[PDB]
Amino acid sequence: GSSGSSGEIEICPKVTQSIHIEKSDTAADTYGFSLSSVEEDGIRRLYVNSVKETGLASKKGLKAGDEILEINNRAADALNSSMLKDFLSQPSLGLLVRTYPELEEGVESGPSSG
Repeated sequence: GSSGSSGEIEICPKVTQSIHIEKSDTAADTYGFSLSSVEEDGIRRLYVNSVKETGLASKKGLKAGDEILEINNRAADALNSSMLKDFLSQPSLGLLVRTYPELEEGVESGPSSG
């Protein structure tokens, strides 16, 4: 980034992934993952606290201890408890977490098969 360390200097750096969650009904079927805020050096970041097993977040690709970079094209730091709640009260949510590459590419999970 800037005014700091240049993350990991490698020919193959980390990779981001867009995980969008969609529910059938918000009246009953409500997410089961909580979002925590961690302030460090003035930089406020978001991190998953818990994730419901029999839910969407989990099956999707979320786990207790993730790193939230952006939410629906919004800066976590910019979003506060108030906003966060609003986002959690929606049928569809779009989170942006980071991950590391690995020689596990081949077949994707889902209906699209054949």
